[PDB]
Amino acid sequence: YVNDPSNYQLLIKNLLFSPVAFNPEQEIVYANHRRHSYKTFHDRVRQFANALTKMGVKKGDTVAVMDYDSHRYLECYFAIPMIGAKLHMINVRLSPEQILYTIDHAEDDIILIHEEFLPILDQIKGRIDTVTRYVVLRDDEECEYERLLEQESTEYNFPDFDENTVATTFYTTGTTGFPKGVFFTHRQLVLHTMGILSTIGTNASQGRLHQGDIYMPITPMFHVHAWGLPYMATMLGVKQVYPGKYVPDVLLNLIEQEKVTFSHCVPTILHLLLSSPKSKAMDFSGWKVVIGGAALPKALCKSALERDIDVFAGYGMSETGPILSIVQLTPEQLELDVDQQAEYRSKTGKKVALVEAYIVDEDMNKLPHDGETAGEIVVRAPWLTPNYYKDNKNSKALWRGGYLHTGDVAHIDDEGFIKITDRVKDMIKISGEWVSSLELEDILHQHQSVSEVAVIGMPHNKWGEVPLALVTLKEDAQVTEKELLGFAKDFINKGILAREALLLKVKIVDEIAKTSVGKVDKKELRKLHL
Amino acid sequence: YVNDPSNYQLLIKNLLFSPVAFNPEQEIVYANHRRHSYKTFHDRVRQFANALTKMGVKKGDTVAVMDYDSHRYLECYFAIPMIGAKLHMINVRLSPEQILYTIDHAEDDIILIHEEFLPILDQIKGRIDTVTRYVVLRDDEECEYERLLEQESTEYNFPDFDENTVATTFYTTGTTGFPKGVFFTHRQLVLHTMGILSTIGTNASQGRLHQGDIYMPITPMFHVHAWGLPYMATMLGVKQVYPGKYVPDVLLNLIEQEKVTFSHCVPTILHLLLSSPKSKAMDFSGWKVVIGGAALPKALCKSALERDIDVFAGYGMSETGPILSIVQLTPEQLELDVDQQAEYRSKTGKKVALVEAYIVDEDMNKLPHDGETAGEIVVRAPWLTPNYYKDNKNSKALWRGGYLHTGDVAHIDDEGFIKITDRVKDMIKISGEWVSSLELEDILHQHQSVSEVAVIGMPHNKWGEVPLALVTLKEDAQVTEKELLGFAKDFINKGILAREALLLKVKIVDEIAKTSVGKVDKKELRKLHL
Amino acid sequence: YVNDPSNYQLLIKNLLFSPVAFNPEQEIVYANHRRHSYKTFHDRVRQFANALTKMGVKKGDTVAVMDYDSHRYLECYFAIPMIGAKLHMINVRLSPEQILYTIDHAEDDIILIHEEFLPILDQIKGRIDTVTRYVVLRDDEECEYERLLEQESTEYNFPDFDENTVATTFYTTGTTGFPKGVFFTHRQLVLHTMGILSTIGTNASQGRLHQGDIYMPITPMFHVHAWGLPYMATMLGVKQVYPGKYVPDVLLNLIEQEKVTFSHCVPTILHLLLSSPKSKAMDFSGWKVVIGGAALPKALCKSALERDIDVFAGYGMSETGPILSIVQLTPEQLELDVDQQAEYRSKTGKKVALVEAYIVDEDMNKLPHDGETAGEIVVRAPWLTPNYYKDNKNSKALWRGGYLHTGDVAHIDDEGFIKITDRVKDMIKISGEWVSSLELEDILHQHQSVSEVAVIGMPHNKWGEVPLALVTLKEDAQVTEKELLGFAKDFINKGILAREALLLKVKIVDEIAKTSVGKVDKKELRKLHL
Ligand SMILES: CCCCCCCCCC(=O)OP(=O)(O)OC[C@H]1O[C@@H](n2cnc3c(N)ncnc32)[C@H](O)[C@@H]1O
Ligand SMILES: CCCCCCCCCC(=O)OP(=O)(O)OC[C@H]1O[C@@H](n2cnc3c(N)ncnc32)[C@H](O)[C@@H]1O
Ligand SMILES: [C][C][C][C][C][C][C][C][C]/C([O])=O/P([O])(=O)O[C][C]1O[C](N2[C]=NC3=C2N=[C]N=C3[N])[C]([O])[C]1[O]
Ligand SMILES: [Mg+2]
Ligand SMILES: [Mg+2]
Ligand SMILES: [Mg+2]
Repeated sequence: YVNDPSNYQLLIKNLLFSPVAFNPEQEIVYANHRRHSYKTFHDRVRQFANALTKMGVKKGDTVAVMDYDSHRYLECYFAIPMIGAKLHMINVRLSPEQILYTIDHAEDDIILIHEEFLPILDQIKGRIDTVTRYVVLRDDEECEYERLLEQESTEYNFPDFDENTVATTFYTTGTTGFPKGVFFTHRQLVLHTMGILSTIGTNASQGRLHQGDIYMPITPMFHVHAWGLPYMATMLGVKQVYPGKYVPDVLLNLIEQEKVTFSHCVPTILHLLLSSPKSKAMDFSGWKVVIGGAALPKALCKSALERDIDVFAGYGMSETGPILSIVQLTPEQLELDVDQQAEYRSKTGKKVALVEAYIVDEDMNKLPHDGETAGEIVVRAPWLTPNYYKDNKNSKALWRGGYLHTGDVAHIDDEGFIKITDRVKDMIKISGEWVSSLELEDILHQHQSVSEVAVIGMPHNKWGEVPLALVTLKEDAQVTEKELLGFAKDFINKGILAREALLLKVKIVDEIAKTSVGKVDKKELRKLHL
Repeated sequence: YVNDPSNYQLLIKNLLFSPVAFNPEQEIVYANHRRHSYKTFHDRVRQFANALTKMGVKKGDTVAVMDYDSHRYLECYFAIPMIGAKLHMINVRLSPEQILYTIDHAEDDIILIHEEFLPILDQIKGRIDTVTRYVVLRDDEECEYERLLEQESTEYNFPDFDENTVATTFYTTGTTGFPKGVFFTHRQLVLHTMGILSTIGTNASQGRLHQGDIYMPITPMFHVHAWGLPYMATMLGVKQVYPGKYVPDVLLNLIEQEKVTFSHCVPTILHLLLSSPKSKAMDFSGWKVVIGGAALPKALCKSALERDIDVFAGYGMSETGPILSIVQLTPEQLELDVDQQAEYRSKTGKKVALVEAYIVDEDMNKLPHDGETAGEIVVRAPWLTPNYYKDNKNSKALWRGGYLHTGDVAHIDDEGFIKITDRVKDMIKISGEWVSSLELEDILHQHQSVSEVAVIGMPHNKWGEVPLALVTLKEDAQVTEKELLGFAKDFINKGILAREALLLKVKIVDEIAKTSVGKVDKKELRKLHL
Repeated sequence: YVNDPSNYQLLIKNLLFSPVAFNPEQEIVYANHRRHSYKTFHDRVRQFANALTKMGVKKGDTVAVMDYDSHRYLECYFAIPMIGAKLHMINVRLSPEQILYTIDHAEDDIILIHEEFLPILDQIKGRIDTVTRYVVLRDDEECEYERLLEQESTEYNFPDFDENTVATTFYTTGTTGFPKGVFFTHRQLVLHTMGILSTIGTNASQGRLHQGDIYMPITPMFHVHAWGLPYMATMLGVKQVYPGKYVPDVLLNLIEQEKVTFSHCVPTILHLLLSSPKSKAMDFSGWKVVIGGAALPKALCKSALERDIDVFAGYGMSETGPILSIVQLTPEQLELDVDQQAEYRSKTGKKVALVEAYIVDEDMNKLPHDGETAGEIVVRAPWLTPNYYKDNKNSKALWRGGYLHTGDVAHIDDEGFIKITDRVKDMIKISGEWVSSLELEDILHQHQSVSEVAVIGMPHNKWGEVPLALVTLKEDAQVTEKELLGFAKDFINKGILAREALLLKVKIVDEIAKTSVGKVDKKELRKLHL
């Protein structure tokens, strides 16, 4: 590489060795297994770089990781990109066939796999044929990664290369039939860290990530760089606690004993943490959690606020860095009551620094920013994937019209708060009046004996589409279609006709098909009804 | 320009239209003359862009500004770069000959000059011959800039171009004989804003610039983008107060009545503000000021702290963005007494995010980071000027060894605090024991009747250099050389011989030569002694 | 495209419109469904080109075909490449998951699928998301392809483009875990036709494909361009008979009534044809069949020769055009008895024109051409795939050492006859004496009650590998391990020890795992034993 010293390159090694703050005695904690200082963390990063160089990993190679949230994962976030290699984060929650597909598609040279994921590997090990070495990670002294690090020196000269070198890659499930690989460069990750650290932390009092915080991720580190927050916490030089495999009791004990103040997780994990018996006696006053990946229920947000938790929502996807918007409350909004604060904190959020967010129709006409007009979110940001890896048509559809298409339908109010209604694929085309399936699912989710609602929508001769609803019920507490229709009626707002009782046609279904991740697979549900 | 939508360009228009926060009703205040909202600010930026397009200003053209800190200056920080033109900030405090040299060297097409600077223009107007139009700025309704803006619409489509397009340029005096022009691109300014906003604001409690702050610059806006802070305040959407021509009473009244919480100025301006009679009855508890451009005296810092001012130091130069290091205090350091806090806050500061700072010798050997070992600061950062404009040899000397040479001699302690001792050109070469002139000047500055000290140093046969000192005295309170030598003796530490009484050879001088900026011109002083 | 008229491009349109011979009244026969002349064939090719242009198919697009051997398939061999599009031949015998993987990987825009394959499509239709239109092919008047052709004119101006434009693509199963896509350009297909037509046809009397022949493929047209023979037959302007879905009675009736003289099929199809009851009364004197895809048994060749069939073997793979070698007999060899002629005709064959064939070791040392020294066949030819589509490491392994690695172990005698022993992956590493698994399988296949033999080989402490054998037996005619060992003993030649009775360790297995194609999947068999 022709390195011009005056031509600065935005590299992850600048995130590590030129941080906002660096305390060499600040601790990196891996649950109850390991503790070491930031100086030891840098030494281990250099040792891992030396080991990767010894293992034959060159610039441009792909190193795959199948591990829980640990210090090893963080050492992989830095070391693997910082030597010019591509870090492939494998979603361990995918099916073994999907994991095999991602491994073959990315063509990983080295796989760092935790010993608990060995049963997954054994199902697909014979069909990989592209990985030259497997390193088995363990939470004890017999870890192969630790032994590899021990043989290496703590000195390494990390190279200078183009900031557009691909640093991380991972595959999102979506609805494409096969996982789609998105990739991010060193420049994109550095800009993501800078922009979000300029967005949060510069807030007045609420929702700050600052140098005095103690960081504990509860979002898997294979899930879009764990929302890019491990890089941010390292850049701030804060104390980082890594819980490993998620157990609610272990998570709560780590929060209590390590004085964790900043965390991030999906709403289900927050619900599990708040519903745990031992969380009742815990002090949550100093704990801040940001909820992303799914819509934060207002009831869950209110319950968290009643525990003095600074809970606020965020939004992003695998293609977008991920962070696109974070809920930031003005001091006037912080003076509101608990219900209004829960309403504001459950929003999709205001767009973060350097992000252009618009809601558009099918023709990309940039719908007006009212609190009721819903359209597809299209974004421009410094940390968007340019395309899907080794894909053309899906890549073209992703960036149609010069904007990245999120596939999410939302309305943005006058003050800039986004509120996601549902997905684009879930739109119910009742003539010209498109309605969201999620609002009807939420309406039906308040029934006396309802368990799960999944509104599909199937073609209709007159209205084009009518919202067919699937409802699962409590055991032995059977509810008929007519009772559900009566309950759904008389609610606020409706489509085209009265309260849509003639179109809802609810059907009781034994089970709802779900993807490997856990979201409802409406594509499979359409097979059973149309 | 071939604009690839997925290839994001770091542009100032993204700073303006994609901020961290944007309150359309937030006010931009120009002292007691004008107030308007952020929406009006954006409308005026677009109107100014339209006017510049009408005036024939194309991409690559240079527009010069000779104005005080005003809303017009901010509208120039955005509009002029955001249309692809180069913003030339003219140092109005330079001599008219130097200003003429800078205007001719930069080849400005349009000059926006305040009516108070017209006497300066009239001395050099006949020798410019390169400016096609002069726009006279006034603080009333007869301002030509306001009339030009009034004729234009509030709609403009700002172009997309390479992020490496030069956005701002200005000339530093230095010691080169002629002013040297440094320039910064859109990418460099955006990265400066992002990095410093990640550095300050993410601090725990002390020295924060956050979205709830009220911003008032007391650093001239032609001085290295006013330290880049107007961009940062606009990016945060905070209330901005612009004082115009600096008057201590006006500044204090603006601080009191506009509830200013964040400011920045040179130490002399802070001393003037604290020494003003009306500052005694003012409440300074909520006011944060960062002191740059010169070393902050410990006594001044202590006096500011005794007024409950969150005062801390920063460091930079025209070539470096400018911000390279800012004093950030850990919570342990905030618990110290007033004297220790003043000692820590008066440091040069810890290097800011994405900045590599090293102290090196004449051979660039990266001296160890002890609290006593002094060397020249060499820096790498995303916001450094690549060279001097239309210069080769000085540009080569600036980036010698692959690092930007600051010309400042400093020691960096173990925890990362930089402490500038003096300039490289001011080094006294007493054999192998180089000593700083500023420490001797400070020692002699505590005399009973001393007024100003300027240690030069002239060649010596035995020791190579010996610290010749020039001392100015109080009127009619004459002090001889021997008395000054006796006072300077018996102080802590010395060079090569006892207390350097045989080498100091103090001489009483009527006046000390100073540059147009106001700093001591030791080059002229050398003419009178060697 | 910058078409220089003097710079001739080797295009398939030159194969069609500049043939060796062109009789406009020569017939193209699709079994008992359709008959039309060569003039009608050209008109239908131009109509199909017009329809594809109307359907939005541009140069570089991929059109997939799921059809039996028909006139429609041939019209696809010409029309789709001749307009600059890529013809994707889908192996309809693969599993639906593999077919879906190939469709997604190739990113087909249009799929021409026979109505009999609609059940396969319905299993994977929801997960394709990349195909814009499906054309359903039928053997009657309601065929969508025929209706599309009827709407178009018979005039088309086929473009001139680079001869290196990719014309055809298809996916081979192999042992890579996922199907690997190979592709061939217009130049490669034209050169394949020219070279093989120079190889066969220029033979003196035996094994000729000449202008007086009548052609009927019994090799699927998705299997490596049906061995490139449809192009050759079209280039010769011979009468072509296409049987559609393979039925032995239909095939024999077509051979008898259409006077078919040249055919090609796998050995299993030839065995089925010869074992059919109605083949006994048929006259096979004028019928020539070339057997490829698998080793031709000597017994089957002798049985075919006893029916006066000019049967000879050929060799190739999906990566190599496919044709690499064809059995061509000298007039002296044609005078030999039936047994010697069967021995010669069952060979892998002599390398065809413009093909470099070598047998090499693991270090690529070009083993000598003796009739006993076995090594891996590595080839250079004008019609080899340069790499696997969207693959790097498998592509690198394919062309390791500057030669295409066939993966087949063979010995080449002094006169140039190749004889494949087994695959490279099937090599038994008994110390330095590697032995072929297929020879042991053939030895054990002569047992009194044996049905299927699959020698795997599992690691051994002393000899590295020992030939573990799996044997399936006739129903209720159980045979023990010791009896099989006794039968296998006393045969000609052996490895390292006596007759390898101490290492064979035969095990009786209920069933042998097989791939979707039908070959033995020794990778799955290794899972059950090591
Ligand atoms: C938020 C933090 C703001 C602090 C940045 C201040 C930048 C000031 C740039 C400036 O004055 O530039 P010039 O080229 O005119 O002068 C550069 C020289 O000024 C001296 N300097 C600057 N800051 C200093 C501190 N904090 N202490 C001691 N000396 C300082 C240096 O000689 C520099 O080379
Ligand atoms: C006019 C002459 C026509 C003969 C060409 C036949 C080409 C068949 C291509 C094929 O079957 O390809 P695949 O990738 O599916 O399989 C390739 C592997 O098949 C085995 N093979 C092919 N021909 C063989 C003969 N004649 N004898 C023994 N084995 C054969 C090889 O393992 C090959 O790698
Ligand atoms: C700090 C801040 C943080 C936040 C961020 C988060 C991110 C996440 C990502 C994910 O999850 O991804 P994927 O897997 O691809 O997915 C995507 C999707 O999801 C959803 N979401 C998200 N987020 C949210 C949602 N919803 C609602 N709400 C919210 N917040 C959508 O659909 C997308 O697309
Ligand atoms: Mg996604
Ligand atoms: Mg300077
Ligand atoms: Mg093959």
